[PDB]
Amino acid sequence: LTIGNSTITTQEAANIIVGYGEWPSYCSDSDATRPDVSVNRFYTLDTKLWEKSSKGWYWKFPDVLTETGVFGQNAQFHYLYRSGFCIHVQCNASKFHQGALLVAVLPEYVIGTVAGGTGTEDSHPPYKQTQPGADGFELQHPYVLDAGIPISQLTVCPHQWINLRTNNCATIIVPYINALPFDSALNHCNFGLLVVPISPLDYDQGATPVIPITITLAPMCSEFAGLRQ
Amino acid sequence: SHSTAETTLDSFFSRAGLVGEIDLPLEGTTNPNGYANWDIDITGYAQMRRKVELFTYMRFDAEFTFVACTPTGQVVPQLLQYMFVPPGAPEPDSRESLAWQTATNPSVFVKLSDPPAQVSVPFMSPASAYQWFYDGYPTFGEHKQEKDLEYGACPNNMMGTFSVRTVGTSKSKYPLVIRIYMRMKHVRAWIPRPMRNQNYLFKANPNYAGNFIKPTGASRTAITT
Amino acid sequence: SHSTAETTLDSFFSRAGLVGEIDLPLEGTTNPNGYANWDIDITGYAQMRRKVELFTYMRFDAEFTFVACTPTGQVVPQLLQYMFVPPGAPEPDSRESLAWQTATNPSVFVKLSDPPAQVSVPFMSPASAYQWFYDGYPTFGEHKQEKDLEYGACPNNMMGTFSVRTVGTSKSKYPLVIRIYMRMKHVRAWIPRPMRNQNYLFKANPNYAGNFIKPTGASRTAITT
Amino acid sequence: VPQLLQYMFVPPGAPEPDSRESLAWQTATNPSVFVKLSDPPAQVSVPFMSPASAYQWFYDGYPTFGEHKQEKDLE
Amino acid sequence: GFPTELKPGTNQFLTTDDGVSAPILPNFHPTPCIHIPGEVRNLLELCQVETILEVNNVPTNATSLMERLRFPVSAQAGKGELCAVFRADPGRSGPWQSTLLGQLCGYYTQWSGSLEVTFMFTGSFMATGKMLIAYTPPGGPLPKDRATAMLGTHVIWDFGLQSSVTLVIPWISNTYTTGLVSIWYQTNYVVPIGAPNTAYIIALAAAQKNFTMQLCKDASDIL
Amino acid sequence: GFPTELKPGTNQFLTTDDGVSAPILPNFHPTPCIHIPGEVRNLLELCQVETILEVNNVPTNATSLMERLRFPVSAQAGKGELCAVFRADPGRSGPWQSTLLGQLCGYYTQWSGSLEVTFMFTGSFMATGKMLIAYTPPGGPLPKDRATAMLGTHVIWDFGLQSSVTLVIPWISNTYTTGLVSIWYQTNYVVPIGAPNTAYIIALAAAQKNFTMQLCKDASDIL
Amino acid sequence: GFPTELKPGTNQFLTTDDGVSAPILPNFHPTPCIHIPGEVRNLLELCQVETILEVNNVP
Repeated sequence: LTIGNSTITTQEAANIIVGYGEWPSYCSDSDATRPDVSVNRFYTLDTKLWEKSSKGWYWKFPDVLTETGVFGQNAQFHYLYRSGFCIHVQCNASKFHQGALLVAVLPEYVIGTVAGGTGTEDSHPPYKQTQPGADGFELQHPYVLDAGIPISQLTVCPHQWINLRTNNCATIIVPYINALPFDSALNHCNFGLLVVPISPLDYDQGATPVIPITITLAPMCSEFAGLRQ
Repeated sequence: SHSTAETTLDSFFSRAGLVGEIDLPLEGTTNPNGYANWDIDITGYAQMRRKVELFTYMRFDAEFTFVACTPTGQVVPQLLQYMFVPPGAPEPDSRESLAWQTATNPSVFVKLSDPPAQVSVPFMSPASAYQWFYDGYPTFGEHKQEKDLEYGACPNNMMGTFSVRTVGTSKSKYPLVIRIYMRMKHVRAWIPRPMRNQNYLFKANPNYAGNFIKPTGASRTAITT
Repeated sequence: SHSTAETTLDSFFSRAGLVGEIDLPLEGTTNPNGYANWDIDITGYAQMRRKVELFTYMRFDAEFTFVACTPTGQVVPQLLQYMFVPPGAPEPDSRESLAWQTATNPSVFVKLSDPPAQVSVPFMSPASAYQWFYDGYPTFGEHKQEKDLEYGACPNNMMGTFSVRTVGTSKSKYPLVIRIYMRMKHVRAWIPRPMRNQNYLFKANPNYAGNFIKPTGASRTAITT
Repeated sequence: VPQLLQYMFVPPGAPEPDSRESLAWQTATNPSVFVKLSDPPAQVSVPFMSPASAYQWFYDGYPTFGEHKQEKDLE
Repeated sequence: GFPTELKPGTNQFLTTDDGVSAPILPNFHPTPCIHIPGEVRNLLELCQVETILEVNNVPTNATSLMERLRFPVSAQAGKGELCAVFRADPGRSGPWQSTLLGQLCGYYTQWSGSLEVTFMFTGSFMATGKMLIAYTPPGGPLPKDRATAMLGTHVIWDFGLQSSVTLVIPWISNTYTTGLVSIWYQTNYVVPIGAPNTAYIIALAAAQKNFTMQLCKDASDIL
Repeated sequence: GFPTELKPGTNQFLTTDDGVSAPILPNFHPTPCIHIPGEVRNLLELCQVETILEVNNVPTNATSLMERLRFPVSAQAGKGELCAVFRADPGRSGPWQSTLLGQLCGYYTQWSGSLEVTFMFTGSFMATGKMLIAYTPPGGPLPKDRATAMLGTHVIWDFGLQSSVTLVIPWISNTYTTGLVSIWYQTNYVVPIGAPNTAYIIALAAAQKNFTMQLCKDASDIL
Repeated sequence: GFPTELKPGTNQFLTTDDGVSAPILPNFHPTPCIHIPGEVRNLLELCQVETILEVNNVP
């Protein structure tokens, strides 16, 4: 893609999947400024440690981007925000590497904490358990994903499978999907990113024990809108 | 059958299933004031909850019937009227509360010989679809310095409640048992969710037990069939 | 809902609200003669009065229902007939008065198993619109030298009254409770008046108390929100 | 007598109720009608829902669809 | 004589039922409705009429109930702040319920819309100055200072032009509870020698086309 | 006023009856349903979605529940037999009930159809070999040996071609209860020096057009 | 709401009555009847078939 000073090469001979094949539409109800010069540069999320004992990572959107990045600082001005997400997952392995990673996006993924004892009596999640920042937290038991959701039923939603054999990278376009076009920004959780490997990483001794996995995102439809309050 | 019209969604889902029995004995502690209020809870009964948990967002019309009888199955000549209180109007607290005077509800005069009346209410929820668990902050401000008890609370999501009471100044001399049958007519699927495999422990929270189980372990070995 | 037809004036105003209970006990002092007369008063009940006081002149049709039951909510096999006396005919005073013989009113033979009958009366008022307080002099002469008691009086504005009595020579052996539900169907606005803010003290006069109050004083200071 | 009665049919798929509080009484597929004994008995109709195309009370053959003929074939 | 089984809900009595029965007088007919000049077919036209609002509900004693209707402006204040208009909630108690629109919305549950507050200037003839109106988006708190109000959406109001005020939305987002509009003293009220140093201002509110209700329910708190 | 004798079944109450009554709110109308991008009109399209299957349900303790999702392949086995896929019965307990299709069919009684089981190869890059799939007709028992499986219907699967697998019926007759599909080790998994000797394989099943149910009945075993 | 006096014979039960009621399964439809070679529409054709007669019923 060549727009301005940006010059990158990607593979256009992959399986590009779009959710239900429908771009977001604009609302026309009555119930009630797009800078893309220094904001359109591609952002690379910090690399995760893909390792044999790695259990997976989860991220709440756009909760983790409310303040952390440039998206955070220019969302600190506008009360509302809505844009498309460019999923960018790539596999970098040699002829001696094995594995199979499953990546999916689940709208309205509810988080569940731990609650032991005979009597059901739960408290409210604290600040760090609700948003741990960029540090993240490794799933203790991904077989039901630390939330009572077993892996066997994650396929019911639009999904795709990652086989590192033929692809070198995968790009997924998920449109701005929501039940209410006018909704809160810092309150409602639109969706979350779950990366659950199926085949654990396998390699003989001598190779690099960690594979650098890259996550990149770009605003497909930058629209802050809203009003100053 | 041979025709595929019999095997459609209307006949698949059209089935009046029991939702609960209203206990109004001659004497008791639960409702000694001669009336009771029953909130409409779909998650209360397991099987209908398991049916509705396959989906999240949907659109249907509601029709209610009040089947009342004695524990012996006989009828008595007593005057009864079924009146629904809107959510906007507060629930009646005393026998002489002004909530009994809602003019918006028409009244029908019948006798127990007449089979139970049929009442229908449309989808009057303020939102476009049902949502029993609210993810997010109901407060629409920056207040996050105090104890946020609103997490999971929704003081706006009540659909109302029913008010069945003994009409008349004199106390009823007969014990009664009330049964209610529900079924969904117009079903549409908007946002699919995985159908629950692990049993729920509480109805107002998605919390689970610390000791998970396996759906089935009949297969001792993969070799044997 | 999505259609605007559900949110129209017909559904906004169509609501059968309680107007009063007719007390006809087995023994008592109010009506020991076995019958009673209830004048139709819209100003008697506060909420319907507060509803109708938004306007002055209007045009609607009236439909009446008589729901009768025992204080225990049971029915008894007793013969009852609902008969309305026109204003022209005088109200019956004795049990054997000739006012019971009005031929203009048809009769229907039913039993308590049949739900209560429905009776409708059109707008038969001599004037074109309702007027509960009469400003002016009913006398159409120059007489202003005596004590004019007619100020506010209107011997022509009665709309009639209902006559519910126990049919038969033998006295009824059961206590009864009667309830009546009212709602307006055809509403039109002709002369608007301000909607009342200060509570009335009497129903037949617009008089008020000498100690006026404030609708609300929650806001302690204008600065605080 | 003034007693409340309801006629409910259990499908073959659903098991027959064994106890007074069995969950088989909770079949949602069957609508309910509220009447009194003054009303004459209700009329209920069921179509031909048998898995086969026609009735067969005596079954000639082996229900087992295998080669097992070495044991006591009670089927 | 015709076959029919007793269907459920024949003798059922409904609170909201609308039925027709034979008139009590099949021979006496009501008089026809004659034409009268005063004529209204929908009360909604009366519903969106302009209404006055009583701001100074600070006093409560009977000895000061006379000046509730109007509020004064003082020249002693310099670069300060007169008053913050309360949140546009016709349901919540306060000055809103005293209004006809508030009494209207008191029988309903939900209400969503964008509100405009118009001010007409009633200073002295030789009085001059600039007064500034600014709106705050919902969610955000009250602006701390006049500079804080200025750094957001701002509208210039001149004393020679009365009705140029218009509703401009701050921003739209894609997702206390609601925001409020506030007024701040840009320039203190100044008059020369021989002119009075105080005046009175009148506040009025109206209803827009986008103001609607979906559900009706009978709920009166008073009395 | 019209002649009619009381026909049987007027006041009869039916469990499956579908009737309409007057709405409780004849004046409050529900809001219209607005357009949302996510849209499904029939849940059947979701019903024939692909589903993963959990084969290794051999363990039962909580200390080994993590590796249930995937199963390994070992090179130690030579010309042997990995596993026999269980009979395609969505109703019978086991791996079938864990599937979404099995949970779907758990509310029904009968099901007849022909099933295909697809496998995608996930060995090492330099790994080579031939793996063989064979189906057994119903009634006939499990094949005794790899030769016994070969003498029936047989399908050649190459590791370089992924989706060529298709459903071929063994034979049709004119008349245990149902047959099963089994996999046998034609060639042991071989890798050269420096490559790992183990790998993982994934099994997935889907629904065909000929999959239908005729009768609906409310029957839940859990809970 | 419509005038009708109770006519005789409404709730009457008849031995030979032929009526129709709502099906118990409004959503489960019976399978269509497939074509089979053996087909008879009237049993009368079977009724006038030839029959043997047993004369010697003396023993």
